[PDB]
Amino acid sequence: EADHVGTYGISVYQSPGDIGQYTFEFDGDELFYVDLDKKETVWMLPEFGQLASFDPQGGLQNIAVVKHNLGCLTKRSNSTPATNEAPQATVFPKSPVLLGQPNTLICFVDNIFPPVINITWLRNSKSVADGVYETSFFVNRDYSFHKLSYLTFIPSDDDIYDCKVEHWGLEEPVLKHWE
Amino acid sequence: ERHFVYQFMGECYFTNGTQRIRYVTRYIYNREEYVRYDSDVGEHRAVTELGRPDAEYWNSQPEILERTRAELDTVCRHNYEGPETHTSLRRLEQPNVVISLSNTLVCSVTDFYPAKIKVRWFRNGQEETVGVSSTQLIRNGDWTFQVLVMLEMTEVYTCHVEHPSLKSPITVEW
Amino acid sequence: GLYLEAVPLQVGC
Ligand SMILES: *[C@@H]1O[C@H](CO)[C@@H](O[C@@H]2O[C@H](CO)[C@@H](O[C@H]3O[C@H](CO)[C@@H](O)[C@H](O[C@H]4O[C@H](CO)[C@@H](O)[C@H](O)[C@@H]4O[C@H]4O[C@H](CO)[C@@H](O)[C@H](O)[C@@H]4O)[C@@H]3O)[C@H](O)[C@H]2NC(C)=O)[C@H](O)[C@H]1NC(C)=O
Repeated sequence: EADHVGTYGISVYQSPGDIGQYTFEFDGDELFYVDLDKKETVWMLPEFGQLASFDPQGGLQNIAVVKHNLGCLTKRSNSTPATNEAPQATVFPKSPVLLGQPNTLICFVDNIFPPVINITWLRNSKSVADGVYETSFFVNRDYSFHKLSYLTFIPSDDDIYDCKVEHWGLEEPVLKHWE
Repeated sequence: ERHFVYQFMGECYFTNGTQRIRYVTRYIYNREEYVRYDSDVGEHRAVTELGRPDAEYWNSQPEILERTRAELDTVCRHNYEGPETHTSLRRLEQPNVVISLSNTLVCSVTDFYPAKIKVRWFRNGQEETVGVSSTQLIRNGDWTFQVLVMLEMTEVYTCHVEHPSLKSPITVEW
Repeated sequence: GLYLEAVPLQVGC
């Protein structure tokens, strides 16, 4: 490849669902995604959105094109559907885990295809909505996706954690355990 | 339960900055790249049969061909020298280096950007390479990386870190 | 500075 890789357009659209995503990537990281509903450029790092700009109209236009093309390619292929994959999750901390020192648990899920997934956290087996953030789907060279979920937490001798991934490629949600 | 996915991407490959650029666009239907522009060829090509209706058609229309070609400058070159040089290429985040004991010393190097880094163990002033095990680069997904470097041994042991965000190396003694 | 993007060709079917 290269010293660097700019991906200056990623348009992903799916049917049914009418699910669109438009991102920019640089060296594997997400610069921004275009909030298609709000027509807004949403930067992964706030500072960046004040150092540079992107007109979200670009994203909307891109998705519109790909939406149309998907129609055409669906017919052109005799409506061949996507083949579901089984994703793979690994859990790890952002930092070395020190009791009573706040940290972030990361769930990385790879081999995501199609890009529809539930990634949610269990804290000793109850759903943990609070302090949870997720990334966009990042592109893989084999045209599957990866996605990360983050849980902020206070480490503790007394707490067990799971990353649970629900995907069509899996019959029932699957738990990835960390302690 | 039939599901369909389409992907379009414009990929810019840069070597020694913009001294060498390769521009590739890709049209993908359900993981099948079926048409591609590649600046190394200078025109669209069917990658598979699904792309046979498009590539030559697009090649016959001079404005399609001139516009796609020029994206090497108007997208790749423009982005790299403009926004990207003030954002991604200027970002420097210094690693945090902590040593702990697993038996083994573990040197955790966290929260740095960019990826280019050298972590070295030292026992009493000498660079050890034997019995040293580094992870791969771990991508946190948030414009930071981490690397954990194990020393199978424990003397004064020093974890030594080199990174573009640093005027001189971090040395952490144990 | 402004990020600019590739534009996909639209297919007629
Ligand atoms: C991932 O995570 C989500 C959240 O837990 C899982 O479940 C889905 O959640 C969606 C949003 O909360 C649910 O959809 C609602 O909205 C849609 C329109 O936006 C609506 O069509 C829908 O519901 C009915 O139909 C769907 C099938 O389309 C059924 O799955 C669903 O149970 C509904 O059933 C009722 O409707 C029948 C019509 O088909 C009717 O005959 C019956 O009376 C029946 O009670 C919802 O209003 C979404 O429904 C829900 N999906 C499922 C499968 O339960 C999601 O499944 C997870 N996905 C994974 C595993 O990847």
